[PDB]
Amino acid sequence: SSETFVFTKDNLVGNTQGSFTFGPSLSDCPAFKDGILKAYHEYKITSILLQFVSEASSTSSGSIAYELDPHCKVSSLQSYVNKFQITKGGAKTYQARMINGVEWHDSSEDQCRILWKGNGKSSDPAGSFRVTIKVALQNPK
Repeated sequence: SSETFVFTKDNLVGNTQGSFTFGPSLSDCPAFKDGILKAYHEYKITSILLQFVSEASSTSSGSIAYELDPHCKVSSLQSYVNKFQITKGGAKTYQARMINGVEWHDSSEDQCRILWKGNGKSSDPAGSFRVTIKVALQNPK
């Protein structure tokens, strides 16, 4: 079995900070965590598309850093290596080898985590995330 889920994180402002934990902890996608994940013994998220959609002013400033934590060992963003400029938005596709998506996981266990942290102004709308996950599932429950 193979399935795609799209979910959003909306109303980000310039200093927004947060995380997505992919697996049973993926609160932002209840259809995955409460539905599909309860029907199978094993899953693996084989790819993740992280899109930042800007709503920012042409004169806005700052960036939203994002960090892929493949083993769920990072609690809040520490690496500013990768970032989306708030005025431009951006997109990043993650392959299985980079997101712990090669091995099958028990449906009670989380696979990986994306963290973000903006350095823009809290008063200014930045935009939203649109996240697409591709999930393989097997061994029905």
